[PDB]
Amino acid sequence: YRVLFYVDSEKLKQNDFNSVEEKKCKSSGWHFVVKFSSHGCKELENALK
Amino acid sequence: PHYILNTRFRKPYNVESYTPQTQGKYEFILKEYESYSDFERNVTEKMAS
Repeated sequence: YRVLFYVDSEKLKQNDFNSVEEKKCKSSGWHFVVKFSSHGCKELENALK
Repeated sequence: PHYILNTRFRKPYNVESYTPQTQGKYEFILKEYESYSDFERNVTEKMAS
């Protein structure tokens, strides 16, 4: 009475997360009747999982 | 006289030998497979002037 049982259990888990966010805003105004105004912002956001 | 499992048997003239044999051999094969795949992306962009 012989018995031979082989079990090969394998589990693999891998997870990667990366997020990049960059925001830059620049505004300049000069007046000397003369009036000048400039306003502009930029926003960038990215996320991957 | 020929007895097999307490039963009276008679060997015919054509059969040479008929002997009981256990000879128990069973097989069982089980295989599993699983795969996971996930993808996520969300990009945000904003501009103002």
